[PDB]
Amino acid sequence: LTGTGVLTESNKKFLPFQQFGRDIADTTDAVRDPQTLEILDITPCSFGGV
Amino acid sequence: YFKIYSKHTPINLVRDLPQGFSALEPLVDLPIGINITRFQTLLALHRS
Ligand SMILES: *[C@@H]1O[C@H](CO)[C@@H](O)[C@H](O)[C@H]1NC(C)=O
Repeated sequence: LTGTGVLTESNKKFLPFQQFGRDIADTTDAVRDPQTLEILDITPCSFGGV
Repeated sequence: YFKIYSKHTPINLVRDLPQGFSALEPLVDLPIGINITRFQTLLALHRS
């Protein structure tokens, strides 16, 4: 799974089966990292109009 | 892929199914790759 974003701590109580999370666009918004099983929230990097 | 979803619920109804809502969590995702068309459940006898 490829993508760009800022990985931050999260307070979303994922259930054991649950691995990732999806937004309306179906792009991944949270993910469970292998090896350490922690849940990292994925927030798209800041952008806007110059 | 043979998916087993399971849920355990504490109930107190005597005869029929209880009326309510309980979502079944996925338990086992099993990589078998075989054809399944017929099943049979297993019971346990009591001997005295
Ligand atoms: C699976 O088994 C059924 C009944 O034996 C048969 O009709 C069907 O063609 C089989 N499918 C495959 C992919 O073997």
